[PDB]
Amino acid sequence: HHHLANTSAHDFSYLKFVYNATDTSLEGSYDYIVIGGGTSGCPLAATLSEKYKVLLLERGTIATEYPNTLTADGFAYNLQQQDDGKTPVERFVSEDGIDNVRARILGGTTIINAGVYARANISFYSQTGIEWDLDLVNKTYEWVEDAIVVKPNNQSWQSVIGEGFLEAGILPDNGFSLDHEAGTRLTGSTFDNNGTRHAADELLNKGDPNNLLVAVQASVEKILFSLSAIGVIYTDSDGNSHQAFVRGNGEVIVSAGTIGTPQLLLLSGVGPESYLSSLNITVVQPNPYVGQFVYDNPRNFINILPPNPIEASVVTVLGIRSDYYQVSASSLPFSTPPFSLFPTTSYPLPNSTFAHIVSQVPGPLSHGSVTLNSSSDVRIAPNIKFNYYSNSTDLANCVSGMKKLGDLLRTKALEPYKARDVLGIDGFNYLGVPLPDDASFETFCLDNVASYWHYHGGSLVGKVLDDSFRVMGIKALRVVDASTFPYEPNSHPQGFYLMLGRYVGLQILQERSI
Ligand SMILES: Cc1cc2nc3c(=O)[nH]c(=O)nc-3n(C[C@H](O)[C@H](O)[C@H](O)COP(=O)(O)OP(=O)(O)OC[C@H]3O[C@@H](n4cnc5c(N)ncnc54)[C@H](O)[C@@H]3O)c2cc1C
Ligand SMILES: *[C@@H]1O[C@H](CO)[C@@H](O)[C@H](O)[C@H]1NC(C)=O
Ligand SMILES: *[C@@H]1O[C@H](CO)[C@@H](O)[C@H](O)[C@H]1NC(C)=O
Ligand SMILES: *[C@@H]1O[C@H](CO)[C@@H](O)[C@H](O)[C@H]1NC(C)=O
Ligand SMILES: *[C@@H]1O[C@H](CO)[C@@H](O)[C@H](O)[C@H]1NC(C)=O
Ligand SMILES: *[C@@H]1O[C@H](CO)[C@@H](O)[C@H](O)[C@H]1NC(C)=O
Ligand SMILES: *[C@@H]1O[C@H](CO)[C@@H](O)[C@H](O)[C@H]1NC(C)=O
Ligand SMILES: C[C@H]1OCc2cc(C=O)ccc2O1
Repeated sequence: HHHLANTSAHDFSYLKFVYNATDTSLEGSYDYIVIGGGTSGCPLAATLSEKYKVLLLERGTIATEYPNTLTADGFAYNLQQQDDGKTPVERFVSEDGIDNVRARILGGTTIINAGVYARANISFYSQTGIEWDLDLVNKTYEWVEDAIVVKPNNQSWQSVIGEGFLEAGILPDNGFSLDHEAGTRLTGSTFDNNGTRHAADELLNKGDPNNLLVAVQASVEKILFSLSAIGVIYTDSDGNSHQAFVRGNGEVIVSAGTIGTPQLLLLSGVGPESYLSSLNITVVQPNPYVGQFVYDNPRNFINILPPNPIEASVVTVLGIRSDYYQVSASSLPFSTPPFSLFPTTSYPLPNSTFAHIVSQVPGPLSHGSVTLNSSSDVRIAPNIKFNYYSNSTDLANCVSGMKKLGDLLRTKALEPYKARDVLGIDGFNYLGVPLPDDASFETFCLDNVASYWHYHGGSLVGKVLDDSFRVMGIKALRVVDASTFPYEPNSHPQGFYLMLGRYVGLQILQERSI
């Protein structure tokens, strides 16, 4: 861990090659166009820019416009803030009725997220069947980690929860480790030890400033085709249209996220033939899987209200089993809810410091889809449905996770945070529904599910893409973001998708060097 980032201010040096999409002089030909300045898209664009002329198009603005994105303390503020169409948090509600958010900002979800950093479970690579260059994967993790990842300092709540996971039998003790492994560990964070957020936008500082151009408030509406992708149409904040193209052996990559990538493919006539024909969208490339296999790992939780104040913390201490991944954060109270922290706006608000104690279902096996709400306007959010707990294996895994949270609440570690010194976990004061017979745990899992925010899928490798992230049947078109896999790489996937953007950039540059 010689290589990890130090405490430092958020590096906005890259703003020297960031322009308003209102600038028509950005229109023209590039070697690469990357759609979406987010978790995968920023490192992808930085990496291609080492050798080639790159245009990165981001629909949001720069994070300096929203300073509460740049500190650990600001996390809740960005979710509390009303969505006016400009804000870094975009609010949505799945058709399941569960409140959710996605990013709208240069840096993508790494600018608004909970900062937890992990590398992929090392069994993930073989599970995919992709011929990964594993040495290069690890060099690329170090490239990300040297820029924006730290070893967290001690936080009293994270240390309580770590002792509790160990006492609850989530073994072994892995100490400090970036790796997704069974047991309890301190992992990395993209918040530094002064609370400064570091993010994917900082990876643009690794780009060649003579080769990389970024347009912000660039809403990419259509991929243009020859069958080859040739370019994009994008609109600016004033509503005017702009075109950009790729040249020679160049490519368009879609990095618009689980929601934005399938949406743009569909709008561009890449998607299921009967569905697109039903909307009178001319089919450029029939593929029955665009917007299919869309996943949201369940979050289930209790909230305890200790009788004495607890210090607020960012999540750094993870409890990992194959069937559930658990963490806890401690928070100040609030009178405005952070949107999607609880599954609906109609949720009791805490009046005192509280601990959010959570469990994540792996996979999940339940899936849904993304469909268009507008056949024309990319600023109109698509419909999304996850079908939480439609697969009974997911419900069984939540039962196991909820019993383990019961074990955690029974530990000597957590005993001092009880309101009453009674033998039972009814000694805790709860915000919302306390833990409750498999049927009671089943009801609790179904009724109180929230989003883990780790949604993925909709443009899967093996369905829409080949093992090189190419859209099947289309030249010069790739997708690189969380739309690409039907299972998590680990409990906290930002690390994997930061790595993936640069990795695929390197694979593109290698493919082309021959
Ligand atoms: C609140 C929250 C907390 C999280 N906490 C953690 C955590 O602590 N650790 C962790 O590992 N994971 C966390 N995650 C998940 C993780 O951050 C995401 O899964 C990951 O960042 C997704 O990366 P992506 O590149 O697929 O998407 P994004 O990073 O969202 O990138 C997509 C980008 O495309 C842009 N865009 C979309 N459509 C268009 C268009 N048509 N034209 C132009 N631009 C477009 C978007 O504005 C966005 O910037 C969290 C998620 C959320 C929402
Ligand atoms: C782009 O320019 C317009 C005026 O033409 C302005 O309203 C908008 O804020 C600018 N956006 C950014 C990201 O600078
Ligand atoms: C990659 O690094 C991981 C730890 O994250 C290590 O377990 C593994 O052996 C490394 N693999 C290779 C190919 O070096
Ligand atoms: C598609 O267009 C045809 C006209 O060619 C029309 O009959 C039909 O209603 C249209 N469907 C939609 C959904 O626009
Ligand atoms: C590691 O990933 C594999 C999937 O290939 C999965 O079977 C296993 O449950 C994971 N291990 C942990 C501890 O999450
Ligand atoms: C579009 O979204 C609205 C508002 O959420 C929804 O209720 C409506 O049914 C959707 N329309 C289509 C065509 O999906
Ligand atoms: C759950 O998913 C698994 C594997 O994807 C599959 O075996 C089974 O068909 C699914 N069960 C349900 C209820 O859909
Ligand atoms: C487990 C974790 O999930 C996120 C989270 C956010 C807040 C707001 O600060 C507070 C607590 C919290 O707990």
